[PDB]
Amino acid sequence: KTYQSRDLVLEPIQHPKSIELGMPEVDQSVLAEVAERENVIIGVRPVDEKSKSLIASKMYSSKGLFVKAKSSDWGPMSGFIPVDQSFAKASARRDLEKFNEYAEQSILSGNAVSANLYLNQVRIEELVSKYESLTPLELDVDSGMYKTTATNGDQTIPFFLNKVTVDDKELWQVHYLREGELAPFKVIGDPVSKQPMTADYDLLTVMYTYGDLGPQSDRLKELKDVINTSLGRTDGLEMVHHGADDANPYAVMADNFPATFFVPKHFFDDDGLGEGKGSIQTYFNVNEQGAVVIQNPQEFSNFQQVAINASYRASLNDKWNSGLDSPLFTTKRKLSHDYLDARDEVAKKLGSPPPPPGGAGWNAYIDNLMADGTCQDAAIVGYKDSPSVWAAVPGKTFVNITPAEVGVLVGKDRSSFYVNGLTLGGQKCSVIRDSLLQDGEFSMDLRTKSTGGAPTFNVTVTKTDKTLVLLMGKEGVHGGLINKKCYEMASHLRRSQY
Amino acid sequence: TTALVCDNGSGLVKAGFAGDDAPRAVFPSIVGRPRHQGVQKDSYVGDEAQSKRGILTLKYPIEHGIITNWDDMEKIWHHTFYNELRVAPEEHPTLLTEAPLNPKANREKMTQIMFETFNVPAMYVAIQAVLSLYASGRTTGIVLDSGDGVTHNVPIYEGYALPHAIMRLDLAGRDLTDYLMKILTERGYSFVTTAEREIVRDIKEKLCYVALDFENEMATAASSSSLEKSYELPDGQVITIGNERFRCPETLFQPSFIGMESAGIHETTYNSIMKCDIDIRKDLYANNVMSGGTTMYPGIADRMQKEITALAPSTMKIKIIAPPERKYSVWIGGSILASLSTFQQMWITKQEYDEAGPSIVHRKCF
Ligand SMILES: Nc1ncnc2c1ncn2[C@@H]1O[C@H](COP(=O)(O)OP(=O)(O)O)[C@@H](O)[C@H]1O
Ligand SMILES: [Mg+2]
Repeated sequence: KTYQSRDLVLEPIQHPKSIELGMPEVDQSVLAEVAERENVIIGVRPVDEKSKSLIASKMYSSKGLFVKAKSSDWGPMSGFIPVDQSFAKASARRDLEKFNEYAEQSILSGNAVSANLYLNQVRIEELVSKYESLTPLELDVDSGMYKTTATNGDQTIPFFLNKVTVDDKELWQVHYLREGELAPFKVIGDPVSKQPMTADYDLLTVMYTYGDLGPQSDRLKELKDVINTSLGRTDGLEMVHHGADDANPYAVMADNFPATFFVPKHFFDDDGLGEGKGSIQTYFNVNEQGAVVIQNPQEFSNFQQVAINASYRASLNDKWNSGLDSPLFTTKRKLSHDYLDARDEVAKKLGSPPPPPGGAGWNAYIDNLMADGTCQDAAIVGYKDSPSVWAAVPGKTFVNITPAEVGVLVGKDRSSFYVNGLTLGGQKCSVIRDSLLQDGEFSMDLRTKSTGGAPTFNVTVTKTDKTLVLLMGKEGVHGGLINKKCYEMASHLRRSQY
Repeated sequence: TTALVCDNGSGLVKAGFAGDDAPRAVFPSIVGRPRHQGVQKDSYVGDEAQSKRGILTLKYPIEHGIITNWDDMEKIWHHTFYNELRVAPEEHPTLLTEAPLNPKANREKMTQIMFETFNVPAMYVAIQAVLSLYASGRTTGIVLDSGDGVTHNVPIYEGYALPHAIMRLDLAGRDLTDYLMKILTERGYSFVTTAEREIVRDIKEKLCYVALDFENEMATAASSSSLEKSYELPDGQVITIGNERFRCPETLFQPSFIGMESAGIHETTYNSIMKCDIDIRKDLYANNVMSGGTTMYPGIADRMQKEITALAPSTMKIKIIAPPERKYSVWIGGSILASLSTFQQMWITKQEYDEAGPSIVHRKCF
């Protein structure tokens, strides 16, 4: 079954394919459980596929704030941020002075340390055999280390790896030729744990239920602590960091997609997207671990609309760079469907007599009231002595008003008409406001009562010294407009002693 | 041009732009002025006033839904326009909300301030409950609006509140927070200060719920720990919240919990329906809409369904609607109304105000 809500159409995924993600699957399951326990939607930016084993080792720290030095995508330092930025990706290598200064200033400001780089056996096997990023290790008998070169970046630079034991673990320390001499290779490390920084779990967005939106970022700080607590890494080796760096003037699909979203479990139920609307995994690619994989801006827009429709929203107190491109990303484009549908329903649901002054002709007064096209009926009724209709619109309701009906409108009792209304020309009406005894108003506002879906209309009655001025709006005409018109006519009549 | 929508809440101001599905600004309806009148800023609004409470005398100019101090209210509106929304009021038609049964002198003063102080090109005053009904996609029904300082039952016929049938209950969220502080203090803890009131408000909003059968739930709480929840206080200590989870919102149904001799929200709902025409009562019973922050408790719609069913004729079709966004439905309903083409006909223009004066609000807004 196809999903449809207003202009949102989601076709069912026929034969879903597995999507490679950089975040270890063990951590995807942790985040899926956090989204359920905390009743929130969490989105995490892609983690580079090649950094998976570094994160899975749980040996390293992760990229904190105020680190503008670039990571490397080659050699034994792949996945790490080298202190010497000539070892970083191509963009840093062509801007050495700028990036070397960022690396040194991160250390000088206490936001990083210069750390040694140790790799585990899994990593040496990945770089040599899985990715073929390094040439096979060759023992250099004079140093006791293994020489290798990169198969990308600068292929003329030899690297030297040494078998070392660091806290009962058999690791490989990376060395290089610094000014022609063997030296330990340095990477940017966390200032508290002193461990090298890998990529972190950078939050793309967090969407909360209403019972978490408002004045009382504290909530996001609390959620980040729950995430790090559930990830269970050693203190100092956190994958999620408090705060966030600038939005940056950059783009590239690999930076924001494929994003991993984690949602409360009710989304996976057969009534996940509504009542008989289907499960979220029918329309979005969800893996075995509960990760909802968002691969492009159109899918991100569709997922965000589904979340907003389910009453999960990004907080006002939080700052996000949620967008990248623009397939309907503005506030007007992402309005909740409950808001738009209610607006549509409300718009639909809302729709012998004495001689008059200036000569003669009470019909002219009715013509005046009827001129602007807002009213369907109008009347001037004498209420003193024997009540009678002085003038009214022919073939409508007010023309048939009786003395008994006038008696109810002007009567001493101001509460019996609240039992079940009153009538005007036989038409049943409910009393909305009784200001008949309020100085400067002397009016009553009513609304007709009808059956099934037949339209109902607002009515105002204003009392002068000798008359009642009555007006009935057309369908959709607001009671305030009719009351104002009736008041103005009554004021004119009062000025002429009527 | 975009219309502005300002919901003048007894506890919180919710403000923003018509056409948006959420307010941009939510802040306390508080004004602080220096305690010493002798020699940075002559006044503070919202969170800033609360933080400088040691320096200022704090006033709540809309404490029970009705504005009582116009000088403080003008500071709140000035703060809303210039500091929160960052707009020039003279460029925007402005929809203001008002409490049910707002006195005539008050809505005239609100109209005079918008036109003479802020120079808005147009304005309208709508009853808060009516806007919540519109946010639920309805024009007829009965709204139970429970906010910070006041609760009302407001029956509405085709967009028009019926004032003869409105019921007011002088208890809402503020009273529930104070009651929770009192019953936790009864256990030997101490929750009395402003900072402690914020802890207890957080406990209330996170852990409280409405029991389906209060006496049965009390018996369950005294026989087992199944309903207990643990809460970590700012100092690191842990407090167990047990029967207080449901005794706190029980006050809405039993106001005698706080020494009030008023009927409960289910009884005032019935009373309000019965004050309306016989012909509308079935429509009100089938359209009970809950709104306001104090209707957020889990279990409240099921409890209202049970209570109203026990009161009404057994054949009566009863329905309770409690939207997920009910904490902001008054604002949302205002955004809906002010974004419709029909609203251009409803607003009071500066030309109409110059002709008729403040009493134009009686004629145009109801
Ligand atoms: N999740 C919740 N559970 C219980 N009470 C809540 C919840 N969220 C907000 N409240 C309470 O609702 C009140 C604010 O509601 P609101 O409708 O904005 O009031 P007002 O319009 O009178 O300013 C406060 O007392 C607040 O503690
Ligand atoms: Mg309110």
